[PDB]
Amino acid sequence: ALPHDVMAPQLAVTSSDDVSKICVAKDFGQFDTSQWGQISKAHADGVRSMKAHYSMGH
Amino acid sequence: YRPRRFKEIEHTHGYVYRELNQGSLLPLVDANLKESSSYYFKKLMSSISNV
Repeated sequence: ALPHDVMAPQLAVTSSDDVSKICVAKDFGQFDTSQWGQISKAHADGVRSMKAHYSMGH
Repeated sequence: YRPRRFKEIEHTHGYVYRELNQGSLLPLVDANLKESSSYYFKKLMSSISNV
């Protein structure tokens, strides 16, 4: 894509007299182990929640 | 619907245990109108969309 447009809010914040605005960047690594277990079941339940709108089912 | 045929013994000497009172659903519906309507409309809509 276009780097300037996608990063435009950060580009504007990093060059500004206003100091209240802050940029926070997070990179998550090795979260597959965290993906194992509870939150996988949470995703499954979130998907299952839509079955109440469709009649026929087993 | 096709009528059921009962054995002659059941007609002469048959008894059934049944509670014939009808309980009104008004206390649930009147107090909770939005919740009751949303539950029944969604289930009814679910069946009709599958026609």
